[PDB]
Amino acid sequence: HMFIVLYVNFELRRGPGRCYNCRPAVVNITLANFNETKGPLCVDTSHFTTQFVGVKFDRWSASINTGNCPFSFGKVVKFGSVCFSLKDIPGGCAMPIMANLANLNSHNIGTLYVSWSDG
Amino acid sequence: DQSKAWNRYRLPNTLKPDSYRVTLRPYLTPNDRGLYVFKGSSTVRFTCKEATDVIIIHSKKLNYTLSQGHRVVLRGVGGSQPPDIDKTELVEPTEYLVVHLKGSLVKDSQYEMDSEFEGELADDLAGFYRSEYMEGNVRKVVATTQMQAADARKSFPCFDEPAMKAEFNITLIHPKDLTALSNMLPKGPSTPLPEDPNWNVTEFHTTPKMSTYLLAFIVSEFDYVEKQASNGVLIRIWARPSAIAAGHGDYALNVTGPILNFFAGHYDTPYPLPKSDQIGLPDFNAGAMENWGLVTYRENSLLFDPLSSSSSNKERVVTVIAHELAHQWFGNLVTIEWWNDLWLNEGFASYVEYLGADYAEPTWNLKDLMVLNDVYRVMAVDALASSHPLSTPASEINTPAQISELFDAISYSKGASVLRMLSSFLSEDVFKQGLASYLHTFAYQNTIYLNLWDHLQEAVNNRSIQLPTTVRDIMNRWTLQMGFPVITVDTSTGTLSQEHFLLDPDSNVTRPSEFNYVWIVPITSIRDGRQQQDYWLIDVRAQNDLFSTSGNEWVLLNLNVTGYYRVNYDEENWRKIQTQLQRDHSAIPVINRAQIINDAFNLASAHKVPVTLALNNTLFLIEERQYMPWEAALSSLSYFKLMFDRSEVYGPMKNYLKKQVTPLFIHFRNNTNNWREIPENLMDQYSEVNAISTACSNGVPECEEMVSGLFKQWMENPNNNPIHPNLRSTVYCNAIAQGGEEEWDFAWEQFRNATLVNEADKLRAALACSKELWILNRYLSYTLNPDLIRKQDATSTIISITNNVIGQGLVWDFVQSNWKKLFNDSFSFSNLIQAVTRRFSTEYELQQLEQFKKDNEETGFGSGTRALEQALEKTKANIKWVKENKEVVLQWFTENSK
Ligand SMILES: *[C@@H]1O[C@H](CO)[C@@H](O[C@@H]2O[C@H](CO)[C@@H](O)[C@H](O)[C@H]2NC(C)=O)[C@H](O)[C@H]1NC(C)=O
Ligand SMILES: *[C@@H]1O[C@H](CO)[C@@H](O[C@@H]2O[C@H](CO)[C@@H](O)[C@H](O)[C@H]2NC(C)=O)[C@H](O)[C@H]1NC(C)=O
Ligand SMILES: *[C@@H]1O[C@H](CO)[C@@H](O)[C@H](O)[C@H]1NC(C)=O
Ligand SMILES: *[C@@H]1O[C@H](CO)[C@@H](O)[C@H](O)[C@H]1NC(C)=O
Ligand SMILES: *[C@@H]1O[C@H](CO)[C@@H](O)[C@H](O)[C@H]1NC(C)=O
Ligand SMILES: *[C@@H]1O[C@H](CO)[C@@H](O)[C@H](O)[C@H]1NC(C)=O
Ligand SMILES: *[C@@H]1O[C@H](CO)[C@@H](O)[C@H](O)[C@H]1NC(C)=O
Ligand SMILES: *[C@@H]1O[C@H](CO)[C@@H](O)[C@H](O)[C@H]1NC(C)=O
Ligand SMILES: *[C@@H]1O[C@H](CO)[C@@H](O)[C@H](O)[C@H]1NC(C)=O
Ligand SMILES: [Zn+2]
Repeated sequence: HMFIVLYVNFELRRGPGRCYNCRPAVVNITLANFNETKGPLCVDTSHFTTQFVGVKFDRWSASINTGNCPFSFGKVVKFGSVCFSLKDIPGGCAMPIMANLANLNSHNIGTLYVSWSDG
Repeated sequence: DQSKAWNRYRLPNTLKPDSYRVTLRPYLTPNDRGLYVFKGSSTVRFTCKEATDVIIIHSKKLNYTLSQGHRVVLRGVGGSQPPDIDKTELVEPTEYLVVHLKGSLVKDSQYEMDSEFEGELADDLAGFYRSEYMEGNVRKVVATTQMQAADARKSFPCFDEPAMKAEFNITLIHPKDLTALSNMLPKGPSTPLPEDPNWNVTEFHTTPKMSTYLLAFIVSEFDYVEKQASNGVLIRIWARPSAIAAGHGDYALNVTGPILNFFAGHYDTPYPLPKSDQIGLPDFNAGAMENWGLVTYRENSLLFDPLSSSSSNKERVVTVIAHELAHQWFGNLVTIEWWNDLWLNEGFASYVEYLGADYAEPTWNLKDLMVLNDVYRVMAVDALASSHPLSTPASEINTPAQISELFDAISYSKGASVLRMLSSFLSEDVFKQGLASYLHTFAYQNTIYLNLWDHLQEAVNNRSIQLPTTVRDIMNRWTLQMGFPVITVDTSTGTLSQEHFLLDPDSNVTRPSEFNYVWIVPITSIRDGRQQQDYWLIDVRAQNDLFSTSGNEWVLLNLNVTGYYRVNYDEENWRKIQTQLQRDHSAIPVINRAQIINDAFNLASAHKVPVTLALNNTLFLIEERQYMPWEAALSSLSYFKLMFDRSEVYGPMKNYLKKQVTPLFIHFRNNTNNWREIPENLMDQYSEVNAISTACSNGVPECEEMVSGLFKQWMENPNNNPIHPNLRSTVYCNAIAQGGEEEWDFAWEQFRNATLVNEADKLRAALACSKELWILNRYLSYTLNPDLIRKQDATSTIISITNNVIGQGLVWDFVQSNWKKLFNDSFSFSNLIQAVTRRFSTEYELQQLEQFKKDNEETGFGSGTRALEQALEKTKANIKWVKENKEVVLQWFTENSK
């Protein structure tokens, strides 16, 4: 068994005169056990569990959208082999990562890419 | 005295400024004398238009550092050689700094004047002043500005008249942890002050040619939200960090940009600046101020909480923003020549505000509310002999008190109403075309009223509009003479008659009129609910079959009250109107049902119809559900309350109102599921509030039980308010009046710990509804303690107390006792006089008012002078009105109350 953990954190610019609804000045998106120069983190499991660890303070919150993906992070379901990355996987899906200000702006701050085979 | 120029209130024509540079440094901690102060310097470059041996410039409450023995240094420009200074002096009454020269300045040459000065960052809400608020356990101090009309001189020396436009180079020295803001964007990033790194220096780009009264300097720890408008302009909503984080500036951001570009497109005139900052201050005298690029607001005119603010608060926010943004064109780009024409600024803003607000919230239909909130609001004062024309002669406006006095219902609401009518006989598209030319031609300049007629005539001609005469001759009748006409219709003949309407026939009109109080009136009409052709009344008396009737026919004049006049009818037409209101009032437009009510009550006061006719017009209200007709009746009858709520007549009147409103109250009780929902339509929301307020105020037991129940439920769960914000003003006030010390204390603590000014305002007003005289006396002492009630809310709270029948004698005694002490020290002496005297209806009260005038005559009443004269005129009319109507009214209420 193995967990697939996507960490999403962001911070607003410090005052004075901070723009509360602007795109967060600091953004830290980490996919656990992923190295950009080795490529997609693919599944080595008989079963795996996805965990989303998004920041939430006051009206600000992080979320991962479904994007152009037949599934959603969390609700994944049979697999041949599924791969995850924070860089483009040609032939896969793109799950947008957003920083959302409740009832105001939403900001795209990253992208999770998923790939899979049938089985 | 008057022989010397420095003892006269208007600046000489000898010097004209070209460009200023100003550096200001607020000290947000008190000094060893206990004062918050600001230090500044300034250089003004000016041109000598006419040779003179004196420099007269405005200066108010500024202490100057002497340089080479004098308060200023004078230098030459491009070869010019300035004479030596003989001496400088400060002339306090005219607020001048006077530099007496040993030689004469040379015509057409330029000069530069350096000064170094200090002033107080007082809590007086004028000039460069301070505002405070709590963040945690820390009291934050803000440096901010308010220059209109004549307080720019209080922050630095300047030629402080709106027609002395100039460019300004602002520099602000501020603590390093604070942001500095001004009209323009900063000219580079904020640098540390070399002398002291704990301070930074922010220099701002040069402003456009501008009036001094539109400058703004702010130093604060505020945050903001931003959004770029669809016309390129950057919008930012600034406020306390907690308010921004909570989202209380989000609604302002949603509407500000769109309204700005709507105005730009509507008048075919771009907004020439790259940004427009909206900032809400904790301490602020007026509602807002249109400083070019840095619009300042009362928190309750800009901030909005969706869960705790009411729909009426929401309307206020979008309306004031629209008002301030309209000023960017009518006021900032094109400015009045002198304050006597103030309506060119405030009349247009008070009219255009409805177009901008309607664009932002098209479902509300706010433009209809202009008849209640502007037209009939100002007709109350414009029907006095002591009113004044929209455009006063410039010779008559000189002192700061005279100037402040004209920020009144004439310059605002009447100006709006004549524009509403002007924009009605011509189309809004013809109107806006004429204004587009007016704005383009006079950009960065100053105008008088005749300049506007010319460009409206250009539009009339290009669009082939046929008027009875020139725009000039039509609109001068509504601009150069005070008041308005009453159009009396005789439907048996079809004859029309106009005359100056005066609330008291015996009032003495002393102001002469070059038109002998005759107007050119555009008259619309409906016949049995069907609009007829327009007609122009150009003489005192006319005849036309458009106003003749046969059989069951009835006619009404002034459709949707677009024109600024009142209408009276022959008895028979009135009767058919009343029959129509009883059979099916929907046949009469909603606005004209309000007209029928309001006109008759005012006509009755003027002894032009029987008071019983006006009261009979309120009988159909028991079946009326719309907001406007009910509000017209409640407002007209507030005069009856003022005259009778201390007499035996109040009982019968309350029973009548109880009868009339109870079905409506029960209707809303059903329509809302016992008050757990609010109507979807905005006007229906306001009619619900008035139904609850009227029912509770006149003794409907169900409403009294409801409001005290809701309030007690709240005290048992303080952190979960069960009262919808729309009902809070009414529920709070009635629960306070019905309760006692426990309810008053609970609301007082809620007011002290308030995080939202909208909520504090409602609590502040409801605390004045206490029935305990000792509580009202204690509350009165709070209003003058700045640590308990902000100075910006002092007079407003005192007015809430005087509106309480138990508070009337307390406040009047207080005003008589403390006027001399009061007068020195932000405080609307005019509004308070208006409020504390409107109940006067006896010779005894008139005696006190007369003695009040004599006892304080020499000290003066400042911007309350007209208010007092109008109080005397109204008090004398009230005496006659009560003697003539008391028994009639008492009997009418008793009979129609069963
Ligand atoms: C305010 O700032 C403006 C812009 O920096 C100054 O205008 C310049 O004035 C100098 C004369 O010293 C001219 O040579 C430049 O051509 C001007 N530039 C522009 C763009 O007009 C202005 O002099 C400053 N005023 C004061 C009182 O300091
Ligand atoms: C008089 O004012 C009323 C509004 O109080 C106008 O009524 C609206 O007219 C528009 C377009 O005809 C309709 O879409 C609205 O539903 C109407 N509102 C109401 C409340 O009826 C009316 O048109 C005005 N009369 C004139 C001649 O302009
Ligand atoms: C980014 O987030 C990861 C996961 O929460 C954390 O381990 C890491 O320290 C963070 N990096 C920075 C620079 O904050
Ligand atoms: C990531 O992979 C590259 C290529 O193998 C390697 O050079 C680099 O050191 C790795 N970084 C980490 C943090 O493992
Ligand atoms: C300016 O001088 C006057 C008179 O000397 C004094 O009363 C006032 O307090 C001074 N203002 C400041 C800010 O020190
Ligand atoms: C003040 O200056 C310092 C140093 O240049 C800078 O780091 C800081 O951001 C400045 N503060 C403001 C409010 O501009
Ligand atoms: C402002 O508009 C946004 C976008 O339509 C809306 O989601 C939001 O609720 C509005 N905010 C307020 C306070 O009106
Ligand atoms: C009227 O027409 C003339 C000539 O076409 C034009 O110069 C002027 O700007 C027009 N005025 C208005 C208000 O449209
Ligand atoms: C008031 O109503 C009565 C009927 O109750 C009517 O006789 C009278 O004419 C009305 N007053 C008028 C029309 O002034
Ligand atoms: Zn205004």
